[PDB]
Amino acid sequence: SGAGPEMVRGQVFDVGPRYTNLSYIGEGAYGMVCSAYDNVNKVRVAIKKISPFEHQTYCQRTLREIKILLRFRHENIIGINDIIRAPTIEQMKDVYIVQDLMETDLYKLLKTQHLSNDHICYFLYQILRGLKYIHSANVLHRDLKPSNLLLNTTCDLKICDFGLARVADPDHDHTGFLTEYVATRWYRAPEIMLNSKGYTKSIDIWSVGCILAEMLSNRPIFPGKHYLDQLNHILGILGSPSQEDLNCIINLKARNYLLSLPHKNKVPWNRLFPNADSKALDLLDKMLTFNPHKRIEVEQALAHPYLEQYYDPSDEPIAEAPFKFDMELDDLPKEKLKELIFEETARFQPGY
Ligand SMILES: CC[C@H](C)Cc1nnc2cc(-c3ccnc(Nc4ccnn4C)n3)ccn12
Repeated sequence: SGAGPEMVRGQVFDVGPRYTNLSYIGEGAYGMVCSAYDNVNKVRVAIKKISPFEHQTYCQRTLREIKILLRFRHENIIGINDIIRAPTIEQMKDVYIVQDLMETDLYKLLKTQHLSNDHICYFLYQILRGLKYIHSANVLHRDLKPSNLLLNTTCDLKICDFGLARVADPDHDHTGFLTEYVATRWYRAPEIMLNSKGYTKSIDIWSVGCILAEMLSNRPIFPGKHYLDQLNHILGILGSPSQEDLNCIINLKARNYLLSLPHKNKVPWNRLFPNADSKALDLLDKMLTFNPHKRIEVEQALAHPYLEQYYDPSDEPIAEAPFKFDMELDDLPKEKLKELIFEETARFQPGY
């Protein structure tokens, strides 16, 4: 057994001596997740190494995920057990977020399993149960997809990866102030392309719609081959937008773009999903609604007939202290965000 830090696929995981036996789970552009063993609590954990400090955007995404998840406690949202980083800011090159280990994710499960309607129904209920809490906190997740839905054999489901999440205080108009090119391509609402700085939390409902379609068929519904291809896939099934929906698009340049497209008819849902529950296809239609204002909201989605076996507002917590603009003060130099990340994580340090 080496004395130095363990290393997974070339990435040092300086998490010893409490956390050992690291195993690769997955990775992103500036981070890697491994499973590990907590020798102090005698439990299996997942550890998310983030290395963001060279770029302001990565620092913003690290700070947000930490601040939001530390302030969240909900059965359908992954919690933070512990955060590891260096004792001084000059030494801190990485941050390690420790979470309870989940057995798999929905992306992996769908590679090997055709889900029963009951499993689809229960997974969908739980996604929306957690989303209800998220939206009640004035948070947008902005990256819901199968690989961010964690699953246990008991069918417990937890949403993870809040790196793309952010607060939008509804006392302020965020139109024109939101980041473009959010979400993962196949799961992007049309307005992320057509209203790239002025979308709302209804993009999360669009993503959930895409996830439901994927549970129904084990394949992505809108597998765009590149950024501009994505809208074409969406319209290829929804059909060309109605004049009404078109005339709701405030960005003239985007409206003219849509007028310039050849007309596509709508593909009926039961043609794509001929074996699906009719109730499930109705909720899918409401979630994959082109117009973001007519698109169903999370509470109405929970109240939909498809989910009536589970819908229970008395057992569906919401945020007791919804987030406000103080959680949005991060348009700052990456050197200053590094200080804020150091301060948010000090509560896990010896001393403090
Ligand atoms: C580098 C960031 C990455 C791309 C996205 C991301 N961000 N936060 C998380 C948290 C987990 C996680 C947590 C707990 N348990 C498992 N378990 C699991 C999932 C699949 N297999 N296994 C064993 N994962 C996973 C991914 N995550």
